[PDB]
Amino acid sequence: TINQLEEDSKILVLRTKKDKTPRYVWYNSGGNLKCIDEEFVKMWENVQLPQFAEL
Amino acid sequence: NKDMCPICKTDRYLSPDVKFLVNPECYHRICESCVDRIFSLGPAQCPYKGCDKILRKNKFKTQIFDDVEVEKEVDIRKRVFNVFNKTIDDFNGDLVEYNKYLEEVEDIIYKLDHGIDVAKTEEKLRTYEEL
Amino acid sequence: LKRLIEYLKTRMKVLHVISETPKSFLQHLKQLTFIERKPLRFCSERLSLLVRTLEVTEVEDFTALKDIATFATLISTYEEGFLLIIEPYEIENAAVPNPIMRFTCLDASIAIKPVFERFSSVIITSGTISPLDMYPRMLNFKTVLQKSYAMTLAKKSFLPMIITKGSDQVAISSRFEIRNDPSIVRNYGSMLVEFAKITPDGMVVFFPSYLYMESIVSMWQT
Amino acid sequence: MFFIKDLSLNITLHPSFFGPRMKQYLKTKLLEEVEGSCTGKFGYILCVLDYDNIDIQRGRILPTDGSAEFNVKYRAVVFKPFKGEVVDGTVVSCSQHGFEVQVGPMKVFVTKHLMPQDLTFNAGSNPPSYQSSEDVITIKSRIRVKIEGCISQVSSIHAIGSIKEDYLGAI
Amino acid sequence: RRRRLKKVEEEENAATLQLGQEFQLKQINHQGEEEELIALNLSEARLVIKEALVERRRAFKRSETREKELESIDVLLEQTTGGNNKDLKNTMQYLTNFSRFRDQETVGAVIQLLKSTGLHPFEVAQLGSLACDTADEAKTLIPSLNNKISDDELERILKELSNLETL
Amino acid sequence: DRPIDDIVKNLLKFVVRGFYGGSFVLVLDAILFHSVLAEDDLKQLLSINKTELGPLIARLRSDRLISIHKQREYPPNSKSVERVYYYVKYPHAIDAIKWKVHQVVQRLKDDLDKNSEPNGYMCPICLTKYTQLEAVQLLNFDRTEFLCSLCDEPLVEDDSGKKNKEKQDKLNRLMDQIQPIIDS
Ligand SMILES: [Zn+2]
Ligand SMILES: [Zn+2]
Ligand SMILES: [Zn+2]
Repeated sequence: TINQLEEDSKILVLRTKKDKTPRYVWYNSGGNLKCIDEEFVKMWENVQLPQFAEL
Repeated sequence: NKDMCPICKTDRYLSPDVKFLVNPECYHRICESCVDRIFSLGPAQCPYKGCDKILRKNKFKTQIFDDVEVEKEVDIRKRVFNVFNKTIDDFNGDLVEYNKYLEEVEDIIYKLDHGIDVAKTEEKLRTYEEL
Repeated sequence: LKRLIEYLKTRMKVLHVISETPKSFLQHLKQLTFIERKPLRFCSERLSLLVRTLEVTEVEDFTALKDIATFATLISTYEEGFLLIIEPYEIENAAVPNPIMRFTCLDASIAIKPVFERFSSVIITSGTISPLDMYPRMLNFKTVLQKSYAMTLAKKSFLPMIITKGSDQVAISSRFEIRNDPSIVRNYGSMLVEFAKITPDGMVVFFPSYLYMESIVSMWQT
Repeated sequence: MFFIKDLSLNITLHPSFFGPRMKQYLKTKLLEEVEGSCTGKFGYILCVLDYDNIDIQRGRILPTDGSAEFNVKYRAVVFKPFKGEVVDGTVVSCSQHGFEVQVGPMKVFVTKHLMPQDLTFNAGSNPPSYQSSEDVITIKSRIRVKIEGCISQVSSIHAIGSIKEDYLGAI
Repeated sequence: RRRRLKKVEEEENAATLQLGQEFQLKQINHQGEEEELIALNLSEARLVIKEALVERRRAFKRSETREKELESIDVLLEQTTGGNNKDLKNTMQYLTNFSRFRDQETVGAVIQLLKSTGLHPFEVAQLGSLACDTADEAKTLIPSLNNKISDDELERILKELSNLETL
Repeated sequence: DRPIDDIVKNLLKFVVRGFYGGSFVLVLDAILFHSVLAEDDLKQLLSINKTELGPLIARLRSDRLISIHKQREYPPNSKSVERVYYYVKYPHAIDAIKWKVHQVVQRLKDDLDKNSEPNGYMCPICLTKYTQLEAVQLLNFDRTEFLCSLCDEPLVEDDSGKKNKEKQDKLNRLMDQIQPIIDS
């Protein structure tokens, strides 16, 4: 039930690294968690902000 | 979109460099960046999906009016009035024949606007401009 | 009509005020749209005939067409004594700009000119028309005789006075920029309170503008 | 594009040419490696104009070589290509990568991506050529090509041609 | 003189009239003064180089159809120019094949006809080189002509030059 | 509360749900629910470890989604430590998000422009790219093949232009996904 709600983007959960075991369930007040593809995720990480004062 | 360029997919908001470049052959919301991208190398087909009309970079221009149909009607009127330019002095004061001429030129402008009789009207305007 | 409305929308999009004659507007419209003055002079009549022949039951959607036809006929037939003003801001208090196109009549004698032509004898009369000679200069007509009467009174029935300062001799004025001055507003409030204390039946109070009234009454109640 | 320009060249004379008529050996030595020489700063130098007077000033002996260094100033006709210019020429070689067109003294290569798609390579033709529905691009054929990219080294200049624009191609 | 790096500049483009800092309109000659940049059309270049070659031939001595002209300029090159003449021979056959005007009179009167334009030397040299037949063709071939010459003046200049070209 | 605060909360929620993992989502939603948190606050609410929250705090500090306060107080047991307080600076965070998305779309547009350049070549033996300009200076005497400067190998064509439509479609698929962000 937790997994089918998580893939429905109804709840928020954290699972262990070794195995996908749900431990603590939160509420998903936001939208879909997989709205952004992986390529747009990784090219997001390639940019940076120069400094606090410039922008 | 009236604000956004579908070819390059850039908003006015975070990129205010886009411009209202349109083509007389096919009126498309395409920015100056996409025009200098595609047609600088050579003439190509219309980057809008579902259209494949050939078009040139030097024939591009900005749209004066917000309405596409009004813009193309005005452009067709410009393409007709250059050769169709008889005045009341050309008719020697004949008001009725001048009104008939105005009806005829408005009718052929309408026909070119809707393309209902584009071949015959195009041939007629070629034969008229050859004089 | 559609391309005329689109030309008006094109002219509407501007960042500053343009004061142009009807002739310049017509030349610009002709060189950019190929619309001549003579078809514009028949715009209202042709629109009315088309609406009649269409036999439309509803006419609520064509009121702006009436506005456009009125504008077209007015700016085509008249070129002298008229002026077209396009203001980027209708009101300066607005955050978003709201452009407005005003076609005003500079010459007041144009509308009254056929009246004096049609009728030989016209008796202009007001209780408070002064100076009398201003109007024959303003309105192009000739007066055989003009005179202003003063009433003959046994006793001075009305007592005008000009109040130039408040109770503390602070000068009072109703300039719109100084309408927020607490001294002038306090003087006006004290004057109005004393007059309301000393007037038996009623009082009528006149203000230069409605916004001046709104501000001064709001801060009076404050 | 052809131009007439005033140029200065530093010429080293070997001490064997320190004869009674050193100026004519110096002028000839100006001739053989300037006439037809390619310099990326000034284009392919074609011919040295105004031979009768050439600015040959006093030449400096190199302190360890012994050769005399003359900075000869001269006026010569050059041919410097540029991007965005339209030049006519004749095709001298063809391949599947494209064809090379000879313009003046210089060869410009037009790549396979810079012909219209109706043109395609036909290696079976003798000589191999580019064939279209309306025209062919063979060897020894006049063709109008616009240069859109050129690279110049210290002694070599190479350019990229294209005929995809309208009013270009074969003449 | 300043020692700035000044490494930022626009690319040399014939459309934007940028031909490099060593190809400006004003050129300093060897006698010192600024003088107008010399751009030759192909017929003009052929006449100038042929005049230089016959001048060198006369100096050496003292010290028309395309077929009969090619052999004459070839033997002139052989009797005038020494080694490394391959580029020069390619240039001479190029200028022979692409020769709009044959004699000096046509070329010089073309120059004084193009001097009435008052345009850039590069674009009028291109006009004397390229055999454009219609004004819009010359506009799209030479982008410098955009907003530079009137369409009717360009049309009459091109059809005049079509009348001027011989053989 | 304030609708504008709701909009900025939804914007930070959307950017952390899209461009960040689930632990980042939990951290930022904890800050957006409980406005100021310390290390023990987040650790107690999320059962997370100090090194586990390490990359999360480092990324939301470098990307300016979370600001840190170095205040130390004096608890009654006098065992005070210089605790850090995690919270959000809304205008700095939205300016950082704006700059990041604008640089993303500008870099993608510049990559599209570089892909608009022709294919060029690359020598597989030496694994060095060669543009079309430098290919002509390296063609053979036969005028048929382009040979490498070092390997002396016939150059093979790269894919600068074949993937140009692919990069444009990647930009299109980025644009509709980032559309709620630009609407916010
Ligand atoms: Zn675009
Ligand atoms: Zn189209
Ligand atoms: Zn290699």
